[PDB]
Amino acid sequence: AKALIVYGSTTGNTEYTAETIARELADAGYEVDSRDAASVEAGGLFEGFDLVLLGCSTWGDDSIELQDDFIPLFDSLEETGAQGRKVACFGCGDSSYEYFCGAVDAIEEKLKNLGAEIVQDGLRIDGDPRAARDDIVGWAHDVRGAI
Ligand SMILES: Cc1cc2nc3c(=O)[nH]c(=O)nc-3n(C[C@H](O)[C@H](O)[C@H](O)COP(=O)(O)O)c2cc1C
Repeated sequence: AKALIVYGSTTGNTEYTAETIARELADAGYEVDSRDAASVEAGGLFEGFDLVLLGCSTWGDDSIELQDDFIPLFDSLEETGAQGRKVACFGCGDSSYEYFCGAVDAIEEKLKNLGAEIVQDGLRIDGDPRAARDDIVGWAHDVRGAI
């Protein structure tokens, strides 16, 4: 399996999360490409992968705002080759906000409309992901077992 992990992270939390998932798929024998959203170009980005994992933190407080580097990508999602692709989403947030990881929910909804296949319910981390490392390892294992 070739897996691509694309993340948006402003304070490094979602990035730490992505690195952790990368390592677990890599340890498992997958070939893993991990890229910060700041640096990708959307056209045909998902072509050639068996699994695509998209990570993004939630901002805005009063409304949902995706992490900044991720916006350009989200906007161009239909140009990715997501139709019929196996995907799963993850993200960091804080449950004291009214839309707790709303970024995850928007990205899943859009992926569904494009015809991607969501292989597992998204990983929504509340707080410091270093305190939820077992939950992240756990999710990475359930995704592998679903493709
Ligand atoms: C000003 C502000 C607004 C935030 N707004 C939201 C929000 O609407 N929903 C949410 O779940 N988390 C929200 N969070 C918390 C971040 O998503 C959380 O800190 C996450 O760990 C940051 O991830 P990152 O470093 O990868 O960008 C906010 C944080 C700040 C400081």
